[PDB]
Formats: sequence, structure tokens, C-alpha cells
Amino acid sequence: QEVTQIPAALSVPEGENLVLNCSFTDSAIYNLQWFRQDPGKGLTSLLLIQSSQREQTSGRLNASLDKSSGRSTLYIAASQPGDSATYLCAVRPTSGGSYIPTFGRGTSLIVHPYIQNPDPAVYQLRDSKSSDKSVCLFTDFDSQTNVSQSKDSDVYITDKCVLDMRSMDFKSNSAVAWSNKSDFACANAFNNSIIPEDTFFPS
Amino acid sequence: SLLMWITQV
Amino acid sequence: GVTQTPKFQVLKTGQSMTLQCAQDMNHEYMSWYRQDPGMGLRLIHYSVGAGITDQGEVPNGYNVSRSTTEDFPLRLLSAAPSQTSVYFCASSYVGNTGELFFGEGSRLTVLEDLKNVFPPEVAVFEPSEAEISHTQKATLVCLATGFYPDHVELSWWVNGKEVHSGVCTDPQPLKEQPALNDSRYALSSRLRVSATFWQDPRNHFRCQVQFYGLSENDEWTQDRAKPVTQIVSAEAWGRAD
Amino acid sequence: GSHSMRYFFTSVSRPGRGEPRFIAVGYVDDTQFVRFDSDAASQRMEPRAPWIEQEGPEYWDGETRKVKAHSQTHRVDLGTLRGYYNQSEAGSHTVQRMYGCDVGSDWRFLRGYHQYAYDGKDYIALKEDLRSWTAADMAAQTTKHKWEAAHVAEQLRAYLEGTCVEWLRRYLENGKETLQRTDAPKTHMTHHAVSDHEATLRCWALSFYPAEITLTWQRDGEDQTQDTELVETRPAGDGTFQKWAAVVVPSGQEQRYTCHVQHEGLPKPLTLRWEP
Amino acid sequence: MIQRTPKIQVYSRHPAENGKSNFLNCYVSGFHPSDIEVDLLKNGERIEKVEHSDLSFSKDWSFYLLYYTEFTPTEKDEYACRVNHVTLSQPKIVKWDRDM
Repeated sequence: QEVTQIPAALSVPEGENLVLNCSFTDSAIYNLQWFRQDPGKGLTSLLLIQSSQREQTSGRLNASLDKSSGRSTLYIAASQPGDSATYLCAVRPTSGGSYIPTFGRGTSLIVHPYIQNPDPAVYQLRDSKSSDKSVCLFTDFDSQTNVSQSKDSDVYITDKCVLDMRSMDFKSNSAVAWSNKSDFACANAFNNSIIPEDTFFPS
Repeated sequence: SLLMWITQV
Repeated sequence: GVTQTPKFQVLKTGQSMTLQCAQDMNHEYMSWYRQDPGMGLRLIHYSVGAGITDQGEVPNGYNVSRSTTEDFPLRLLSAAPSQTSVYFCASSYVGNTGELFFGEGSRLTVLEDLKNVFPPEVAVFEPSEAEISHTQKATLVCLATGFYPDHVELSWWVNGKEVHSGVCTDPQPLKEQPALNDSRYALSSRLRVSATFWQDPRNHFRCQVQFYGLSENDEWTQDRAKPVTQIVSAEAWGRAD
Repeated sequence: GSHSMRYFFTSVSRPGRGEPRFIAVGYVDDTQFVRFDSDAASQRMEPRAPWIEQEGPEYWDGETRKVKAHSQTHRVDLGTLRGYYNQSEAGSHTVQRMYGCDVGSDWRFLRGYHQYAYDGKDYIALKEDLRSWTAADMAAQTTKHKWEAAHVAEQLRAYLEGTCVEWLRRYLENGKETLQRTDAPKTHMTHHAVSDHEATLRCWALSFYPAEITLTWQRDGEDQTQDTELVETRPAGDGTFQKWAAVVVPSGQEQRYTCHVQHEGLPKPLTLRWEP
Repeated sequence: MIQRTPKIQVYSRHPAENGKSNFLNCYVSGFHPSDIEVDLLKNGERIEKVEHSDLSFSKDWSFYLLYYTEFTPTEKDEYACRVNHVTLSQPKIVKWDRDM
């Protein structure tokens, strides 16, 4: 009657095999379903295991069901950045007459991209419509750095985002910062973050 | 008590 | 599969509306959920077949009907701010594998006053010469700012065709005024290309932002242009400079 | 002795009508205890036996939701079958389903069933081992394939061997006075002159329960199986059953015949003989 | 498809005793399809409040129903059951015989 997913959060380097856990208090279930959801997006069904069965596989995803122990395990082999999302586990009752599912609150998973050649740098980009305004781009840093919000109001900083240039088998992280404050400059944009000592600051 | 999960032909 | 509409909707407090959900799999079971931060997915109403509907965990303020096998409409007779949320319709057989199929989701924002609605302003920033020499790559950045509610879809277009390779858009917008419950939003996106591609004056880059706002039947009478559903874009051309 | 619980479902398409007709009934042995009629006003599973009225709101709401689901599933089946047999939408067709379980004298699981018919004939049925299916024709092979792929039998077997027998036990207990009873037949014989040298002897068995019974006529110790007129066992309408068997005999030879009545409500079989 | 004609039995719930309240029954079984018309008659006239059991079926999928109404038998009054079904070119009338 209660579905729990612990750990509720997981951080893993690209390439590692991971394990997500699901637990339910009532073993009388008809099936167990795993889904993934990205922020601002919908729910994508991954695997469905009927209570009479033991496991299901789909590509790099494999899940097991131990109805007697009231648990299910979702395995993701050779994890990729794109696997980053919240994984939800749900079960349906064998009896009762409502058919209503019970959902777990999910496990947030982040698979950090592997940056083969880190080259942290902060660049200034000017508006194509007017070199009047600009933004500061912190890019090419590895998985070790976290991007913090500004300490000033009216200063905006996005979180790290990974982009992929497939034809070049290349990937890179980046975060953007901007503001209309006069004291804001790319030199001090990410002062509230812990950045690599050798970060490139072109003048 | 009725069966709960019925499957379509 | 499951088709639910509309994908985006803005309502004034007290207005009524119906979210549609249709399925062509002959599923007997259909249901509606709302999902909110720190609340998880909460069942509103469900139905095991035509002529039957039952209450879920949070039925108050919503009404449903199951006159047909295919449709399960969710109606808000008198919209309230507490109903601002993301709604999901889910259907399945009452047998077989029992697999649940979710609709794509519908985002609804209910506001006391529609003057709080703003379309986004969009700007494209050109790659720096420093990045170009340092990495032989060129990153363009698009900023969509000052919009409300958070109902936008950002896309990149190179020489008239949409592109996805080399693109990363923030998963969620940020609040320009974090302390306010009705803060406007900003969203950023990056498109990275080779230095050679950016340096060609023949290449055209456009950041497009589809905004979902007011409709004809909404009252405005302001001064500022009515913030209707629209597309706002910003562009840039490659350059040898 | 042994007992059973069975549910029967009938769905009939009604071209030109908004919805097909769906009727479900449940029985414990030869006693009906619940019903649902899709055309009826309440739209709920209804009690049809005094001992089932004890069940609370949770039971009724649950049975109602499950039976409405059954109705919906069968509404879809009607269309599906029309497709398998490539039939017109103009004609009315029938689907019937029956499932349930049997328990022995010890009230432990003995057998489980789940049979389905289309237009009066076998369509698909769960085999005794509760692991495989018997498809009646080519069309049913699609259903067989579909049900094997979705592991229907495995999920169903659990209900037949578990839930079904558990609720049957509960019903037998709650309805003891009704279900765990045997009403021995009240018997008698009537005489009716036929021709001028012939007469009809009719042996009657009335007010008995369960319905199972055996009536046989003998002439000077030998069976008259072939020359015996036997009617189907019929309901009296009060929870008991009736049946009769007759033979036409030569006038003046009535005393040579004997009727034998066998029923579990009788300590020993009864023998009746015409008495002037 | 396959259609089976109904078997018909008209009888009383209890032994007939003129002047004593009873129940007149018309049991129709072994038929298919389920659509069937059953009427209880009193001296050729259709009887008012006649109820019937909930539709069910036998092992061979054929249907059965019990139609019944409370009545008071007499020497004069004659009762019967009138049944019509797709398998019947003409409605079949079966007279009640208590003497049997």
C-alpha cells in the first residue's frame, strides 16, 4: 500500500552500471511498472513486470521483481548523460476493485558526462542585435564543478547543461550568467561558484 | 467475489 | 496511444474549462492526475468503463464523465489558483499486462488577474573570438526573458531547418525574481557549432520561442500589446570577423 | 459434501441500440446470490440471497466496480469477435463467459474453470491444469496467442486457487443454514388411464435441494431406461427443485413397476410402487 | 449461427389445491439466442404482474429462465404459457395440467 524508493537521489559518472531500488509493503500486486520523467516533461514507460514474472529487459535496462520480498530493482548498464531523470516505480493491486496504482516518489538520477579534455573558460558573448548587452558563458569544465547562484539580486545564472556534437564525438558542459547591473562582468560573474584554478579568462 | 483483472479476447 | 489537449492553458479565476483525453486502444480504465512539487502524482478521478466514474485522492473542484469508451474529459467548472498544476491522463486495460499509458501532459495556470501575463523577449548572443581561437568551436546563446506563465518551447533553426545536434536548453526556466510567487521567467539555450561553420557569412541562425498565452476571448484593454500565443525569435548570421 | 462457486456472464449486441445488454449472475452450488443488469437503474451489483446482504459497503462497491469493468470488457469483445469472424454490424451476437471453482468435502481447492463462448458455441477454455488453453477454431487461435503472450492463465490461476476458494468458504459459512443443507425429496405417484388397456404411472420428486437427483423406473426388477419419460429438473421458485419420470404400462400390471429415488437428502434410496 | 428452440414446462410451485394461494411457473430452457418472449395466460388472457429469474445458462451454453406469478387455482380457471422465440414459426402454447 506504500511504495518507497531509496536512495531518493543518485549521482553517477557516465559509463557506470547503476541500480535503482523500489519497495512496496503489500505483496498482492498485479504488476510493477517503471517510468522515467524529465523536468517539465511527461512520463515515459520503461518496463512492465507482471506479478507472475521475474524480470524484463529493454536495451540497457533490466528490472527484477521479488514479490515475496516486496521489492524491485532497476538496472541501467553503461549509463549515459541522457539517462538523467527521475525514475518512478508503481504497482497495481491484484484485488480490491479500484485498479488504482500506487506510485513511489521516485529517485532523481544524474549521470555526469565524461569530459575527455577539460578546458574550463569564461567567455563574453555580445548581442547580435547590439554589442550593448552580453552574457557570460562558463564552458568546457569537467564533472567536478558545480555552478552556484549569484549573491546579487537581479543577476541570473543557469545550471550546468550538457550539449553533444555527435558528428565530432564531442560533449561539453556550460552555464550562462547575465545581468543589467553595471558592476556585473564576466570576471566576477561566477565568483560565488567554486571554479577550476586554471579557468581561462581571456581579456 | 468476482475476478478483478479480466482480459479482452 | 493517449492524446490529451490542450498542452498549455491560461485561465482567470472563476473560468471553466475541460481537459480532453482520448485513447484508441479500447482501454477500459482511464484516469486523471495532477502533479505538483513536493506532492507527487495525485489521482483526481478514474473510470473503469463507460457509465462509471469514481473519486481519487483529490476530487474536489473537478468533474469527469465517461459516456464513451475512448474519452474521459476532466472539467473545472470554476477554476481556482490552487488548480494551477500539470495534469496527466492515464489509461490501461483492466486485464492483460495492466500496463499504464500516460498522456503527454497539460499545463494549466489559473490567475486572479491576466495582466500578469507576458510574452518572452528573445535575444541571440554571438560566439566570442576567444572561444573560436581557443577551442575551434563556436557557441551561440539564446535568452528568452521576462515571460509568464512558464509556457514556452524553444527551438534552434539553421538555414531554415530545425537542429538538435549541439544544442542544450535549460531543463526548466529560472525565476527572474526568486522571492515572488508570480515572478516572470527566463530560459537560456546554447547551440555549439564548428568555428568554420560560424565564420561562414552564408549561415543563418535563429532561436525561436513559441509562447502560449491569452486567446481572443480574454479581456485585455491595457496599453501593452495583448500577450497572445505567439512566436518570438532572434537571429544572427555567421561572420568572418 | 463438495461445493462450487460460479459466475455467469452474458453480453448481447443490440444493433441500433446505444449499448449491448450485459447480465451477470453468481451462484454458490445451486443457489444464486448476486446479479447485475446493465439496463437496470441502480447500476450496482445486487444481492439475491439473504446471507450475502451481510456484506458491507466495501464489498458492494468493489463488486460493482469489478462487474462494471467486466461489462466494459465484454462490450469490447463483441466488436473484436465481429472482426475475427468478419461479420456485419447489422446482426445481434452473443458472448458468454463462466468461471469459478470447486472444493471437496474438506473445502479445499479441487478444480478451477474459465470458459468462453461466442454465439452459443465453445470459443476458448482454460484446461484443467490451469496452465493452457483449448481454442475451438481458427478465430480463437488469435485469442489463445494473445492470452499466452500476456500470461493470462498464470494471473488467473491465482484467483481460481486462492481468492475464489477463500470467498466460497466464507459464503458457505455465512450462509450455513441455506447452503449447507439438504432437503430430501417429497415423493408420490399418480395414475392416469391412457387407452383402454394402458395407463401412465408418474413418479414425483418435489421440494428437494440440491438439484442433483436420480429417478428410475423398473419393471419386475429390470431397468426401463429407454421407455421412461423424464423431464428436466426444474426450479420450484422457492429454492427447491422438482422432477418426474413416467412410464406407460398395460392396465392391470401397474404393481409390477417400481420407481427408485436417489438423493443425498435421503438416508437410503426410496422405492415407490402403485397402490390401488 | 446456431439456434436452439426452448423446452417448456408449465407447473405450480406447490401441489395444486383449488382455493389455495400458489405460484404458476413457466420454465423455459435449452434455448439460444437469449431473446425470448414468455407470457402466462388465464383463460386465454395475458396475466398482469409476471416476474422472471435473472438470465443464466447451462453447461452447454443454452439459456434458462423461470417466469412466475402468484395465483389461486380453481376447477374452472385454465392456465397456460405462451412462448415465442426465433426458432418458432408460431408462438407455442402449453396448457397447465395439475392432474399429472
